[PDB]
Amino acid sequence: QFEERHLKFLQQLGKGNFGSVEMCRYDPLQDNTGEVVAVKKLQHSTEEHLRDFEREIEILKSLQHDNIVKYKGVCYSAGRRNLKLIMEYLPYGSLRDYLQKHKERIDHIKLLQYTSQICKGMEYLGTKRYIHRDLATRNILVENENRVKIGDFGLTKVLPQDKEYYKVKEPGESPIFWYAPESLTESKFSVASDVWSFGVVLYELFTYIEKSKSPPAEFMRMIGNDKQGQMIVFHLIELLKNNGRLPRPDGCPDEIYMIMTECWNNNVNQRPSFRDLALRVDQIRDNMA
Ligand SMILES: N#CC[C@H](C1CCCC1)n1cc(-c2ncnc3[nH]ccc23)cn1
Repeated sequence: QFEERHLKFLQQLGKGNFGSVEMCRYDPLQDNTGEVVAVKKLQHSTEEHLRDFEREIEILKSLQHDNIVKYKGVCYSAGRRNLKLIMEYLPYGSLRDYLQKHKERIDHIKLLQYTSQICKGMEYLGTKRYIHRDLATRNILVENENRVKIGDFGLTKVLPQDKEYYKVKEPGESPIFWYAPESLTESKFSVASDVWSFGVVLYELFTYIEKSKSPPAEFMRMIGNDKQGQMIVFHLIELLKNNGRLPRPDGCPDEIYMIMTECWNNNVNQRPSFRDLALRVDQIRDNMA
């Protein structure tokens, strides 16, 4: 639907490093009335990355939910080379940056509003048997002060019809400090490992993204900052096997930390569902108000 010649570059919005997202104006009438949109492209367009990007595009196109960023279309030059994904532009950036910038004015009730929206978006993914695999506040976007959306799906996979997990190992750096133990040890991804990562998201929110309190900083402190390369993963695995966990964030109530620790269960089958997480968050939020 979109022609590359009418996309005017304005700035880069994010880089995630087989791809990037740009802010552009789509101005087909060339009179500066077109709308500002978000444009995702590959940073190094190998055939493998292009096949993955096509699947990512189909996944996002199949999703319609208030808390999932909106698909708008695709753009390609040449024949079908230079594939680009066109999405709605969300003006407040990632939740990670937004939260950090406004920490003094965002209270716990608001954090739980965001939490509940994230759980509803994730439950919807689950109804389609999609596994996000990269849940983190850097992959959540803020549309306005009352609404966030899951904002990136570059690692999302569809479960096989006959299995409840998807086994995949990418080359290179993986966000290991958000990974469930079974993703670290067996490369198994499932709704339940998304629930583990959601617990880490909840942790991030209640730390208000304070620098020294990030999951990597906390876990590296727990394993020893001396550790390097491949040993980091090994020690993380052992740390999690021994029920080492991220600490309760400053100011976080016990009942919210308990949601985190229940998501961080070593037993995959005992982690809560996204519907129950949303139910519990909404009950705490009602109580607080
Ligand atoms: N979410 C998320 C992270 C994602 C980066 C991670 C991988 C490529 C870019 N990203 C998307 C954006 C963005 N910003 C503003 N409006 C948008 N709409 C669709 C994506 C998007 C900024 N960074």
